[PDB]
Amino acid sequence: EEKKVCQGTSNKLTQLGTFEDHFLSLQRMFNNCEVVLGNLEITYVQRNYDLSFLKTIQEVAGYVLIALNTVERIPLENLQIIRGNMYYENSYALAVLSNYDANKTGLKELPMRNLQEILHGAVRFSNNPALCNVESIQWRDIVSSDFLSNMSMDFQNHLGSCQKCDPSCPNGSCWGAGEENCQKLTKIICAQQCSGRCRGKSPSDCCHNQCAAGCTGPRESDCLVCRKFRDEATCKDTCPPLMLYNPTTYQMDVNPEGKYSFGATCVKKCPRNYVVTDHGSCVRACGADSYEMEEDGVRKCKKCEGPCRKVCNGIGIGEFKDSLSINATNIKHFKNCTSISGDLHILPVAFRGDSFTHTPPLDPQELDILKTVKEITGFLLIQAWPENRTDLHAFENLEIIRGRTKQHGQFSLAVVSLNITSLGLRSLKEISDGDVIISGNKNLCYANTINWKKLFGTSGQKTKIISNRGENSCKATGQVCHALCSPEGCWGPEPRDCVSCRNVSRGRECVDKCNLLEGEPREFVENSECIQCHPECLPQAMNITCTGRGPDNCIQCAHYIDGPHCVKTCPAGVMGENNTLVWKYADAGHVCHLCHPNCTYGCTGPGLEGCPT
Amino acid sequence: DVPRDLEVVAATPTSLLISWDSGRGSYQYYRITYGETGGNSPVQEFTVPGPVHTATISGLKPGVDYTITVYAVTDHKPHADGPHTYHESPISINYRTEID
Ligand SMILES: *[C@@H]1O[C@H](CO[C@@H]2O[C@@H](C)[C@@H](O)[C@@H](O)[C@@H]2O)[C@@H](O[C@@H]2O[C@H](CO)[C@@H](O[C@@H]3O[C@H](CO[C@H]4O[C@H](CO)[C@@H](O)[C@H](O)[C@@H]4O)[C@@H](O)[C@H](O[C@H]4O[C@H](CO)[C@@H](O)[C@H](O)[C@@H]4O)[C@@H]3O)[C@H](O)[C@H]2NC(C)=O)[C@H](O)[C@H]1NC(C)=O
Ligand SMILES: *[C@@H]1O[C@H](CO[C@@H]2O[C@@H](C)[C@@H](O)[C@@H](O)[C@@H]2O)[C@@H](O[C@@H]2O[C@H](CO)[C@@H](O[C@@H]3O[C@H](CO[C@H]4O[C@H](CO)[C@@H](O)[C@H](O)[C@@H]4O)[C@@H](O)[C@H](O[C@H]4O[C@H](CO)[C@@H](O)[C@H](O)[C@@H]4O)[C@@H]3O)[C@H](O)[C@H]2NC(C)=O)[C@H](O)[C@H]1NC(C)=O
Ligand SMILES: *[C@@H]1O[C@H](CO)[C@@H](O[C@@H]2O[C@H](CO)[C@@H](O[C@@H]3O[C@H](CO)[C@@H](O)[C@H](O)[C@@H]3O)[C@H](O)[C@H]2NC(C)=O)[C@H](O)[C@H]1NC(C)=O
Ligand SMILES: *[C@@H]1O[C@H](CO)[C@@H](O[C@@H]2O[C@H](CO)[C@@H](O)[C@H](O)[C@H]2NC(C)=O)[C@H](O)[C@H]1NC(C)=O
Ligand SMILES: *[C@@H]1O[C@H](CO)[C@@H](O)[C@H](O)[C@H]1NC(C)=O
Ligand SMILES: *[C@@H]1O[C@H](CO)[C@@H](O)[C@H](O)[C@H]1NC(C)=O
Repeated sequence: EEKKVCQGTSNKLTQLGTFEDHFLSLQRMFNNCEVVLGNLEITYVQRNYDLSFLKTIQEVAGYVLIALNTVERIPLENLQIIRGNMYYENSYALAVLSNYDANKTGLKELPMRNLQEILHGAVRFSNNPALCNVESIQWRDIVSSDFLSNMSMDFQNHLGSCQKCDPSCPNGSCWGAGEENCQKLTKIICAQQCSGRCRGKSPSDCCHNQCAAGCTGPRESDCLVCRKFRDEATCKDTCPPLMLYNPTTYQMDVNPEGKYSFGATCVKKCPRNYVVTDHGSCVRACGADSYEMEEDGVRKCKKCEGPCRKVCNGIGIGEFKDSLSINATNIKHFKNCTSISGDLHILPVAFRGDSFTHTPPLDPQELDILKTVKEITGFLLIQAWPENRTDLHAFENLEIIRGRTKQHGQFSLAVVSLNITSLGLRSLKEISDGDVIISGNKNLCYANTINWKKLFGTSGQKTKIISNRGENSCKATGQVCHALCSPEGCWGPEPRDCVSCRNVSRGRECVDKCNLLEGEPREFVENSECIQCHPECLPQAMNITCTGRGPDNCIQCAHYIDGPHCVKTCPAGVMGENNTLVWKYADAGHVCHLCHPNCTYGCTGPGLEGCPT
Repeated sequence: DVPRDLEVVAATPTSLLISWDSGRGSYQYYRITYGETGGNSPVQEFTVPGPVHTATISGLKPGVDYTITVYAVTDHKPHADGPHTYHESPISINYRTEID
């Protein structure tokens, strides 16, 4: 059956407004909810507030937190499972804490008579002076053995005005008064023969591996709850794959019966406002290592190129208002920042420290934070640099300087009075606006080689490169451009320091050749770039190894041949057309061939022979 | 806005009744930590609701020097999507448990 869903919350112990607002928002979120995709957090609920709406809840994907409540009763009567996909305080799937007041009254009853399963995580019970019956509970039937060591159970009252468990309860374990509140056991009472859950002690009374909490029968269609996924009326280990193996083309085709995973549910399409992930799941929003893109009308998550784009403020604007430089205190805020909205100042006051503003000296190791910066909206002004660093190392990934705002309203790039030997600006591709000043850098040797008119966006942009190391002494001491650089100049001596190469390149480096016939990792040429061959291409003597990327572009396979592909191993267990697995074996010539159709688990050779039997 | 007057008000060889004043301030809750002043093993902790200013620390070892800290905690937002206000104001005492 398809259930009513809700997001859940992640407020931990945070209060939202007054006790009334907090309640109203708790109610708005969980009212009529059957399955919580996130966490169920019930906090700050005052005496006499009605929590009857909680009766509808039956599944919680994350954790359950019940803290600082004053209500006598929390009717979570139908909660069957807590999946523990997320923990509270690094270890708990269930945490019931400090549910009392000044008089030592509070939560008396938490009748969780249907809670039979806690897939992951431990249970914490702390400081609930009014709580009844829960101390009787046998958590060994509820919680996975891996977590019994991490349990945190503290129970205490006076007599706490508690009713005893019904005589009919096993080992006297109950959730409250009455026989309906007895602990139903489905793990500890099982036969030794049983894999997981059971509906009784007998071998007949045994649940399908795919069941969670309990079952009504022994099929994967008879589970109370699905241990992993529910595809319509059945519990399955995974959803029908989105892609399937086509034995004819050897190509992975889109599965017409393919299903996306939404929570612990298998869906043909993600619900409205949900994003598709790189693993078949429906998600509310993309991760930290990924951005969203509405490719083919469907919103999708794509792992972002390098570090994910973070546009953040320059010196003098946001947090950085009234700050004179990138300094010991502020440098932390520049963390994974890729774009700077405004200017960047690196002045002597940073390295020396400032009494008046309580800024200690900057530790030169901290400058490595700036390696993520690829774009500067304003200008870059460097009047101080650690004397032991030969380069502007921190700015090695800086691609563009915009010059929207300029130093003294003129310069977009100001590099002044430093011990640097080279401008380590190998990524600098554009100076959109503003002038460029490079002066007083006594040891600076390469500035003069660059074709600044290439970098410059407009004409009118000028350079003031003077008072550096003598251009003759640079030449005289070999401090010139690598022979592989184009006449377009360099940022330093290394072949990675060129503006452009005269021939080929491997990565950021200008090279004399690509590994076409001789190299360590074999390569092909695309747009004067040495691109590696797939690892499955067998290197060739006196001939090219590959004609492009992938295992479909090898001259010869290194391990196995699966039609047009070179494979490290033959396809085994990949899903094919009409819900039947593809299993292949390798012959004497290393060629992958389909297993006999009766080899539902895989084979070592042809026919029923290489198949036990 | 600074709690004050953390004090042991009643004690047995293994239990302490601690008390403090919240003052001109309101906290959502209090984080109580305790451990041997030593102490090698990490501190034990529990949370006490904002409206309560008394606590029982149980299961202590007699004759041991303990450090007891109370962090008065501010943990609110005006709305689910609002700015988080989170602050901790600690008070602490040292107390030695009595011989059995
Ligand atoms: C807690 O949830 C209760 C369940 O509601 C569902 O879940 C929530 C989360 C929402 O998604 C909701 O839309 C779901 O239905 C909830 O009870 C429900 O309350 C709604 C209104 O809030 C009721 O629907 C509206 O009322 C009538 C329906 O007529 C009959 O309702 C019941 C029978 O089911 C009986 O009371 C009578 O026979 C009524 O005749 C409609 O007239 C109305 O339509 C529209 O009215 C105008 C039209 O211009 C506009 O304001 C809107 O467009 C309205 O849509 C609504 O359909 C719903 O019947 C009721 N559910 C049930 C099963 O009874 C409860 O209110 C929630 N708690 C709180 C405090 O909100
Ligand atoms: C892409 O460009 C690379 C650089 O291009 C060269 O330099 C620019 C400025 C132009 O002059 C351009 O025309 C040049 O080709 C290129 O690398 C170069 O490739 C050649 C040929 O393979 C290399 O020459 C051979 O090596 C040495 C050269 O002696 C010195 O040369 C310079 C001096 O500054 C320095 O690199 C070293 O000090 C060297 O020691 C010779 O010993 C050698 O012998 C030949 O001798 C005779 C010919 O008279 C015959 O027996 C054979 O032909 C021998 O092979 C060659 O002359 C050159 O060194 C190399 N330069 C560098 C810096 O790598 C690369 O091949 C191009 N790649 C592609 C994919 O096109
Ligand atoms: C080093 O970087 C820090 C930023 O992390 C700079 O500290 C900030 O300095 C300014 C003054 O220089 C402070 O602003 C002042 O704030 C009060 C109100 O709080 C206001 O009335 C004043 O007119 C003034 O604007 C700011 O609060 C301060 N603190 C922080 C944490 O940002 C520091 O100045 C930098 N030093 C150098 C030499 O670069
Ligand atoms: C900044 O750095 C990275 C992105 O470049 C992110 O955090 C990293 O990845 C995981 C978190 O998902 C953790 O291992 C660490 O927090 C980070 N690891 C490393 C090696 O840096 C995240 O976007 C940012 N993290 C912080 C702490 O600022
Ligand atoms: C400064 O200048 C040169 C640069 O080649 C070199 O000796 C070193 O990097 C620096 N020396 C000191 C003492 O800072
Ligand atoms: C450069 O900076 C300091 C100089 O005191 C020191 O750590 C070392 O000599 C250098 N190397 C690194 C990695 O910082």
